[PDB]
Amino acid sequence: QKQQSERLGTEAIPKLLRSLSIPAMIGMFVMALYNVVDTIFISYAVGIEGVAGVTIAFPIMMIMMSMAGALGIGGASVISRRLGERRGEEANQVFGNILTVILVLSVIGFISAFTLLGPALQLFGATSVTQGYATDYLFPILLGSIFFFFAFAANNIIRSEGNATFAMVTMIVPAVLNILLDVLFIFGLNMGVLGASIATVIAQASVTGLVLRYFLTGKSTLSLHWSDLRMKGSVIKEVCLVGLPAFVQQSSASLMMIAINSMLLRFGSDFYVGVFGLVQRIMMFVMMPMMGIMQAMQPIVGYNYGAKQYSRLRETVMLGFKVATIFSIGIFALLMLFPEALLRVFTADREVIQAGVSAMHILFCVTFLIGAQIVAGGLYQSLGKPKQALILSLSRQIIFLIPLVLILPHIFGLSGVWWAFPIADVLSFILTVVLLYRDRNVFFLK
Repeated sequence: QKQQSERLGTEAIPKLLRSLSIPAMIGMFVMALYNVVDTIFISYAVGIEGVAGVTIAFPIMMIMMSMAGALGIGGASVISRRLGERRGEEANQVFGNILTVILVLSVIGFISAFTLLGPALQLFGATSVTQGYATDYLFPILLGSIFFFFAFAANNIIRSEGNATFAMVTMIVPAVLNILLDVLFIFGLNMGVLGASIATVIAQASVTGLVLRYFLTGKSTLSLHWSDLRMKGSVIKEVCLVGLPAFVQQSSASLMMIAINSMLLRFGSDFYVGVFGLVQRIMMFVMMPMMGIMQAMQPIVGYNYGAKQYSRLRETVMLGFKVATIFSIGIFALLMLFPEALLRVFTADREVIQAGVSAMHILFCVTFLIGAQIVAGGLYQSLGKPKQALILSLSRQIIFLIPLVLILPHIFGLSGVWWAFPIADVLSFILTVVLLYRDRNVFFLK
């Protein structure tokens, strides 16, 4: 029991989504800019040798943020399941008792900087150039670590409460900084990668500075305490309980995309890694749309399960599906008519716009099914029962995907690239259909 500060808690619900989504949408977008407008730099004061540095580096960046993401999400879906179900101070408790595990790790990485950095970095496709570059990238970022985690903690708790707005600002603002701050070093000076990393730390510094305000200074939205508040919860088990699938879901891809990257270092030393690199930020970018609609119900479907207005969550959960679906067909469409024009950033051969878009064609007559197949994922996760999402993730990500790339590539072709995806997802979907008539309880409405 606390003071439910302004935000909402008001059940104004399908503008609770309206208003909630767009914030994510926005900075989610913005910061995706930073990529672009930053890497396009790293593709200058350095060439492509380091554009690859970055990209090898990457999944090690993700190896951390996943753990903290868990710990983040956990927080959210705890702190939502405990603000309708109004344990208003269990909240206060959690928050800090996460900051623990964080500042625990914040150091595991400060350690691992001065440790497992190189060991693992060289441990696949180490190109002497790129080696040094990705080292030069990863070192600072870990120094380093703290600002980083706390700030994904922050941005996830504060959604988990309600500030999608102050969110924006946790994004918008590295972003703006992390351009001008790059230009500062990267081109402006000449500290390239070596210096883009120490930019993107001074980024994540000058936010944390600020989230401290939206947690201490006129502590905003909700329960937030700071001298002894946290020690080491018995809740730790409650958060890892949650995040359990949450961090699976990254270490699912992340850990498998070390592979596809390091195996695409054995053929294409760099030329091809900078096009892994690229072909991502169009998936994720044109994922956002969905991603962001997701993070709206992160916590909406949060204070209403709780002990609150069950009648008004199906309203979300239905709506939530509903929207996603129109942006399912959405992305899908424009994914399949403009697959030229986006293969005009890829302008090379007339066989590059051939099997280079033979893939980008009926690879994605799945997309339109993905809407729910990923909405599903939030509403086993906002409702801290991440045991069926767990079951659900390792379906989508591994147990059906590799077994089917494997069952195709044990000779079947660069079709074992095709069928291995469009068909994988569908079972994830059909399964995710079942996962819901499994509970005529999320949607006990239609």
